[PDB]
Amino acid sequence: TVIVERWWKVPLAGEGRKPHLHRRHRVYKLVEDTKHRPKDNLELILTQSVDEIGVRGDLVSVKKSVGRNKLLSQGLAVYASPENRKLFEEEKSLR
Amino acid sequence: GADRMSKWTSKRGPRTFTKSRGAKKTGIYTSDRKFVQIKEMVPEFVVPDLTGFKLKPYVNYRAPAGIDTPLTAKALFQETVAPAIEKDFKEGTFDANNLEKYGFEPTQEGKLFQLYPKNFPR
Amino acid sequence: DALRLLQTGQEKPRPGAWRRDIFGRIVWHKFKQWPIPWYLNKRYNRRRFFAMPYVDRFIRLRIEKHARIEARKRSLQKKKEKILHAKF
Amino acid sequence: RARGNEYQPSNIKRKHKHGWVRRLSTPAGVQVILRRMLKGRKSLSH
Amino acid sequence: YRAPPPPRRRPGPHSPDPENLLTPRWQLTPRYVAKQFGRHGAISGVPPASLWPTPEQLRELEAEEQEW
Amino acid sequence: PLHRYPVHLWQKLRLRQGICARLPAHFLRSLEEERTPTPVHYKPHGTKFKINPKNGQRERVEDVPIPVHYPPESQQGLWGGEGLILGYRYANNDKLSKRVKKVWKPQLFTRELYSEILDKKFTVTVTMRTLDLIDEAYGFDFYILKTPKEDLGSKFGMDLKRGMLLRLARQDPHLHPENPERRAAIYDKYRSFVIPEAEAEWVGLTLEEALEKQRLLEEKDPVPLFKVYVEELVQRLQEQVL
RNA sequence: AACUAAUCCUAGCCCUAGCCCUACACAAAUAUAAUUAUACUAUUAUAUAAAUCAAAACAUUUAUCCUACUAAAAGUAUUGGAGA
Ligand SMILES: [Mg+2]
Ligand SMILES: [Mg+2]
Repeated sequence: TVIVERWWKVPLAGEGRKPHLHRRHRVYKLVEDTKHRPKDNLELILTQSVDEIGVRGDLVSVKKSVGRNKLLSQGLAVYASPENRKLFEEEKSLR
Repeated sequence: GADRMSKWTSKRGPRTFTKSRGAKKTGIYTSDRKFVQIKEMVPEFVVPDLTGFKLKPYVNYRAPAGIDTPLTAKALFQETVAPAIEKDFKEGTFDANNLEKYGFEPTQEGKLFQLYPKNFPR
Repeated sequence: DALRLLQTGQEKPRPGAWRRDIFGRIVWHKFKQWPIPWYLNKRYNRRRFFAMPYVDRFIRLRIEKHARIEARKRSLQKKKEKILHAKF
Repeated sequence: RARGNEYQPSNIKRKHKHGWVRRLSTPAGVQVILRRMLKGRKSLSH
Repeated sequence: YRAPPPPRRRPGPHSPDPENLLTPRWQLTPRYVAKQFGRHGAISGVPPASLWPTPEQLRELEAEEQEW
Repeated sequence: PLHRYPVHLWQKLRLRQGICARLPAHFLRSLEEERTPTPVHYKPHGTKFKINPKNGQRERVEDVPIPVHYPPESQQGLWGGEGLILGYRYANNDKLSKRVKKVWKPQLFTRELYSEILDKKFTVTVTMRTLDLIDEAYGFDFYILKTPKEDLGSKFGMDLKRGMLLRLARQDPHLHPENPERRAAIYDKYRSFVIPEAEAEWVGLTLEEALEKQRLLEEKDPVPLFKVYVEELVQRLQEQVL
């Protein structure tokens, strides 16, 4: 997402009121474009055996592209939500 | 230089412009460019026999006019329908289902003269 | 009229409805007789019973114009009474 | 040549260029009618 | 003639109607309610306990004091 | 002359009279309340006070959101609160240069999304921000149900919400028929969002859609005055007999 | 010694106060070349207001226009080819 910032100051409006804007308050400068940020990883718990990643019940940190396109869409994995973690850990312990 | 205010009629304009003066259609045009009149579409005047009729256009000045009382739905119901229901109710032979016995019509379909939507002229 | 009320309860012989025209006004529309249902009639479908947003400005201008006429009328009546009371 | 005669009347042209159906065909033409109604014109269109 | 009665300010607490759309907003604030008690004492009917800060408000006051 | 009411209060006045008044109470509340959407295209101030560097004094600060344009195509997809930014820039990034028109456009993708409660796959135009919000909500169905209208920002999204809410409210067996065990698991997982069916019917409806719905409810053919008078006569006569 | 002329008072209007509205006007006709009793052939506003003008020219900029309670804090803090 593109994030912008005013060049010109906007005077304070008050507590319940809204500022009145002028045509000079429509000039912006770009502070950041989020698409260029370093990428993160996605946490998932495997539900079925898969090559080179794991077998079952093991949390895996994967690239967002792979996790959203292959594992979750095909049903091989589930979100590492607190509830999903709790169910899988109990099954592992009993096993 | 044209006149914007006068009415647009078929006497005006070129040959190919034509329109009606409000007379109702009495037939159909087919292909082959032939007009075919329909008999049922031509209005028929129902004229009564006036022999031996006592009423004339004017009335005598000595005839007393009456207090005006426009007819209402309540008045019609009491004069026509109320007496029959009252007698039957006393006898006990009355039910809501058989209102048609007293002249009620559930729907106007099938009638030649439908009261809504009206399907006949004056 | 009385007989129609008893049998159908309708106050008018001809069907109609309240609709908004393309100029932003509310008008009574009288129906016509047709051999086919409305959704198959291409000449009828070209007729529009709605107003687009550019009409909102004119709706306000009509309301204000009507307001000026009423104010002048009431003002004139009050002034005329002053003359009558003075005379009599 | 002598000028002053540019109006060569034709009813078909007149009704197509400035008529009722022509004015309603576009939103700009519909606003033409609204202005003349607010002014009170006796003649909305040709 | 006889002159009409002198103009007088209306006495007593004033409670504006909340539902009415044309009542001024400033008259509907808790500050305005507090003023009624200050001017007219107990006859206002304002629950006296309300004048002090509520526990949620108190935490905000203390938090700001430490900061500055 | 002057109007009796200020212009900005005209909308509220309309909802207070006519067939609009007959609408159910809480749906009128939804229209009335307006909540500001979560920031997307600007950074909010962390604090309420800041130290002005030049004079070294404490000053109040406020958050003023950027105006964003939402093309009507956005209502057919699920954009993650994004929109078009129409503005100006200074050439060469110095205030003394020319002022130039600028438009910043979101990057749009086509994706396929699956809903468990509805058991259907949709094809939708979407932004990368929307996908991340789905992950943080731990599923596509959670995203729709949790997010409020202003953040959701799509007419399609509000229609999806009505379907899910009505499906859960009625416990409709149409979900995975012949597998009652599987259906029970799905409905239980989303048990927190259940609301009464009556409320669910009017969720996401526009004012025009609401009015048409209300008109259909109360439309009725008139009653013949013949029956009405008969009831009065029988009622009177029966009491007289008593 | 009079011709052309001249004298006149009320039709209405203007600015405020008050108040939302519920006026949406027999029959018939009209979106077709409107005001033509019936099928042909479908129907649908708008991406940021600009410039003049002030700066004794002009290129960043220029109150209102582009509305959010009165009185004060105050033409103060702040912004500005730090200048209008
Ligand atoms: Mg000429
Ligand atoms: Mg100059």
